[PDB]
Amino acid sequence: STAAGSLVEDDGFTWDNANVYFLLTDRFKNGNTANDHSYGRTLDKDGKPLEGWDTNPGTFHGGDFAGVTQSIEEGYFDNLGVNAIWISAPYEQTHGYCDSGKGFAHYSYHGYYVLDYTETDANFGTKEEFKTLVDTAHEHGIRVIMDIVMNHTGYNTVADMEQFGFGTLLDGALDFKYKLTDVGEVNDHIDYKTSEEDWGKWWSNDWIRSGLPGYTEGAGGDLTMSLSGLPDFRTEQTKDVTIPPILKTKWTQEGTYAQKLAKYGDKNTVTGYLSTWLSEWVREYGVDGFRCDTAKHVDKASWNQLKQACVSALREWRSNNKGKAGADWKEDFWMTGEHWDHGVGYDTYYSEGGFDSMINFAVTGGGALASGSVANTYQGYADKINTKEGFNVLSFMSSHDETLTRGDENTMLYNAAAFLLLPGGVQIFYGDETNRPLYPGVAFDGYGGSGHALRSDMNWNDMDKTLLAQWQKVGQFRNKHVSIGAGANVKLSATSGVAFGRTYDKNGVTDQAAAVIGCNKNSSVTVDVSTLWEDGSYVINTYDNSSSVVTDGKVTFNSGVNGTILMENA
Repeated sequence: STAAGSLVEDDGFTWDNANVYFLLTDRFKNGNTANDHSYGRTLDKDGKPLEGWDTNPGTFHGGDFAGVTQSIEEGYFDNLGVNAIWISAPYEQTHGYCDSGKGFAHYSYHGYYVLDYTETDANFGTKEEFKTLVDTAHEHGIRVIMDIVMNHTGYNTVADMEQFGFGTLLDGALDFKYKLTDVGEVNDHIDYKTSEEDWGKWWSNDWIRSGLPGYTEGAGGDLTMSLSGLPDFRTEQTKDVTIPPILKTKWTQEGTYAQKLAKYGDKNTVTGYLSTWLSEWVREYGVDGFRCDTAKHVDKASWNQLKQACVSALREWRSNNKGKAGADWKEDFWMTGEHWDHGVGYDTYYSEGGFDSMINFAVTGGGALASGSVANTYQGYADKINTKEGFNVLSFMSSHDETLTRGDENTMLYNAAAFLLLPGGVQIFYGDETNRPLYPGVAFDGYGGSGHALRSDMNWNDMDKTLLAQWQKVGQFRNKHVSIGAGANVKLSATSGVAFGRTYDKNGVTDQAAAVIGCNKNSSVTVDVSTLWEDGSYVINTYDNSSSVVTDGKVTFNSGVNGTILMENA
């Protein structure tokens, strides 16, 4: 089998050691200022950008594939040792905005609110720039995790419902398109009820379960609930359907309609289409994996097909593009589910769902990383995850929905080490490396809320170079050492703080690595690594490239300014 996380790829990547830079594309660099224009988003009635457009915390600041590309070209990620980029979904989002309720326009900047799995969002860019991006990413060896949604559609928005004539826009809806702030009224202009035919032009009842007229809601919680009021794809359903009415409309405003049908055909299951269209991105550009949003909320059987489709598609793409960047990769199409508050433990997502990975919430807020506990946290995870194939997690301590962890320089320094050293994958949410603050503005909204507090603009002006160094040094260390995610934890004895080792021995991966966290500064740590390393082994403390041979099991590194020691085998 080639199930994602069952070999090490030629370049040393494995989904067991995923270091996933989750970036909201809008919030990274606006690398092409023309994109801000796309679909008339940020502009007024004259086509001039609205005054606050780049500051309003839910408008598109304009971050784009090109500026992500520039970030890659700059090697920002490469300095962090990131090996997967989880972009906000690249397919064409909902053009307009929904009411954030915190008063500002929530423009879909985050890339969940799908409009068309076949097209790119012109604010992120063309397919060519996307092709360029994924080629750039694959050129850098960064896996593009596409952050797809198969659960739910985007919300309907004025700009779409204008452009595609679906649903009902009431009078003055359009003017809201020209507003950044005090836009909670916006939905009062969108009529979710009066006609099944206007909404009939949106997806279809055979495609959506929702409160929309027709569109019958799903039976109950989890696999059939409209999470956050997002309309939910009837991926449960084996019924054959057409292309959705909105996409009859869209593709006929364009010309490609007839080409597409000749590619998809008129009849499939919703899963089979969504398989088809989503796996087309895999079929066309070779996207490496999906973070499945809300995996808890649609049928694991339907999630099962999708992987096999995207498995099938990536095989095709890898057949077409032979010698393209990433045509030769071998791990099957990796799929991770955001089961909310998932711990560590083998469950049917890895079997019914065919998921390779689940997002592990137990690390949120660093509570598991407190020096009074983190010793055992690394044991509890490595035993569970790194012993069961097809079993993995993606640990995170900040996210677009949960928390954004801030405190004393030492706590950021400390949690930076204590966090990224976790077994399994880790999610570097953007700007944690930089001390990116919460946005000055409407009060905090994490813990599974809209997380706008967490999604402030990337503070490129003010990068906390010292904290950056920490996340760079630790992140590069993690990236090089697959055992950090994939290896069995051995607890180690140290003079101060906490220490551990890890071994990994599968698929020839044959890797082992250690660390010490929070050791008292500028001082000889004397940590017993005898369980990893025989006493002639050299650690290199990759925090500063200092070297200290083991002695009677101990190594005697200077703990340096931040008391963090990143102890690879030389």
